[PDB]
Amino acid sequence: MTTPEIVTAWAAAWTGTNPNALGTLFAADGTYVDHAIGATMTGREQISGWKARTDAMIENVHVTITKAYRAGDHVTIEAVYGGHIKGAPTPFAVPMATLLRTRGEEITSDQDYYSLSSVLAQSGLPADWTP
Amino acid sequence: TTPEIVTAWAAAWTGTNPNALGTLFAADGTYVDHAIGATMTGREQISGWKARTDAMIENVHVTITKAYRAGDHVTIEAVYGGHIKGAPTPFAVPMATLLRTRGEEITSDQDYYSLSSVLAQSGLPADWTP
Ligand SMILES: [Cl-]
Ligand SMILES: [Cl-]
Ligand SMILES: [Cl-]
Ligand SMILES: [Cl-]
Ligand SMILES: [Cl-]
Ligand SMILES: [Cl-]
Ligand SMILES: [Cl-]
Repeated sequence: MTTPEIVTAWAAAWTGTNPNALGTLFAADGTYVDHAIGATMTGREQISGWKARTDAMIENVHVTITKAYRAGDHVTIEAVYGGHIKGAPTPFAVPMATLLRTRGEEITSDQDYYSLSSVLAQSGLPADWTP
Repeated sequence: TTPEIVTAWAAAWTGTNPNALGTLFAADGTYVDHAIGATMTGREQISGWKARTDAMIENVHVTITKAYRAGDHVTIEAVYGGHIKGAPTPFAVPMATLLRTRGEEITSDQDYYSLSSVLAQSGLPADWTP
């Protein structure tokens, strides 16, 4: 029912145009893993850099919260991730599952899962497409 | 502490009995595999998804890394492994499974994992389909 503020902040950081708004949420040794793409970042500079890299490749990145729920230091997010890969025929929107581990307000771990096949198919890109 | 429903779900996926998976679900329960894009509703179809998976993949096994419950919601961090029949090599990948429960029954299961990692580990092309 009630969405944790950290979830709202995470979505706003991904939907905005400010890489540091994402990185600042993370611990100094915090990790970020995108399992769909297979990218791994550690620390705020690299994590803010992942928002920057994503924006460089994808226009109009936006993340909306479907629902979220906390169990102790763990937060689960069901979201929709959308955008338009620059140069691709069409945009995409897919469900995503994000698992956070937190310490107070700080994020120590973020894992993102979503269907890369669905992203590419919606986008009109080949199934084996790479940037 | 891992919920018993999580242990049961892993044992169903790791075993050789399709009905052990389906019996865990409500009559109108849903199962979505986002990596492959498959949707099933009801125990017969859900059991059938275990059968279909086993027909395509040898030694399917699911191990629990950690799991947690928030109300009627359970999150599972697991490792999903097996060997796609005919592929050069086996695979093992992390998976995130989101359950919605009612008592012991599962009303919704969503599975997420990297299909690109599955295929790459397996020695299959990136645009490989059955
Ligand atoms: Cl909730
Ligand atoms: Cl909810
Ligand atoms: Cl994924
Ligand atoms: Cl834990
Ligand atoms: Cl826990
Ligand atoms: Cl997925
Ligand atoms: Cl995927």
